Amino acid sequence: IVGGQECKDGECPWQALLINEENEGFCGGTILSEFYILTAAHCLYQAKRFKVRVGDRNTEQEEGGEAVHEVEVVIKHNRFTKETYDFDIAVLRLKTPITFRMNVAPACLPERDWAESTLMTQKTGIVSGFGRTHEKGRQSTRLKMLEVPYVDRNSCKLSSSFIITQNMFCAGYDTKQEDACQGDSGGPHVTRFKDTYFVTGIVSWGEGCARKGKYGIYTKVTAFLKWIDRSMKT
Amino acid sequence: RKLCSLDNGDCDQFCHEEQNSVVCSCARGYTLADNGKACIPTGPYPCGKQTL
Ligand SMILES: N=C(N)c1cccc(CN2CCN(S(=O)(=O)c3cc4ccc(Cl)cc4s3)CC2=O)c1
Ligand SMILES: [Ca+2]
Repeated sequence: IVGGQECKDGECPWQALLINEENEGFCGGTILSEFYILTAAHCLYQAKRFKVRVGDRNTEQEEGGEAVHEVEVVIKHNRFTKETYDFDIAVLRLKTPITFRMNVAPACLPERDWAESTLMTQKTGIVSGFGRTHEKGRQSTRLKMLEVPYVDRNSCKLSSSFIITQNMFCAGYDTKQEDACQGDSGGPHVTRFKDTYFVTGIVSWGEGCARKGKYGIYTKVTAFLKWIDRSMKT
Repeated sequence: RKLCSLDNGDCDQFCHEEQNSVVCSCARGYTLADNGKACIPTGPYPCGKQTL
């Protein structure tokens, strides 16, 4: 996360962190329930074998709320394309259930119609992760969150040097130095409605990070709600 | 500014318009209150809530 603030105690409880064989975080995820994690399908390519860590806010200490979970099933979208990052969604079923506590709680899955018309028409959403703090910078040892405004579909299509499919949407700033970045991918993009947070996106990609004239591109979760559902029942 | 467009229809979460009317609903882990608008957590750590 470039810019933004630190997630304070109990502020980003749905944040999950995919860790590799060397226990280094390489992608993010969103807790959907005790057994399911939502992440990006392109992340399943960044590591040979991985696990999911929850309740972490500082990868430099052992706060005591952290818990590592093994993945029992990886459910990636059958139509994901590495070439365009289209259909960049994956659901992970954990071997053992996540026990909710402080800093470990699920984000709500909204209903499509209500979400697209009431949630995504809101001014901003929140993106979070342990990803890079710069384009060349190192990753964050601290979990960060960033309030990113929703960006007009047309404006974003114009801004991008790459196709923005129907399964993506954009958020971020035009010139301001604030945006998700590498390592945040797969992470949550949530929208608050009356003190309750709903998952609205999956950190997907962007051209660089916080680059002027470029926005962060997220998987349009509202377009995969029926898919997530049959996935969380298999 | 009608139904779900006028303040989410007074619903806590999901708002739907059925037969020219507002019908509220909630995410899994919440139950619609008796007023048919508010959403009450069914247990500890309901989705979408920052932990305290
Ligand atoms: N070949 C393509 N289709 C392509 C299209 C756009 C960008 C890139 C290369 N690329 C891929 C991803 N990284 S990153 O890991 O640093 C990310 C930056 C960023 C910024 C915002 C959001 Cl929402 C998500 C991400 S991932 C940035 C970057 O420049 C490749
Ligand atoms: Ca820690």
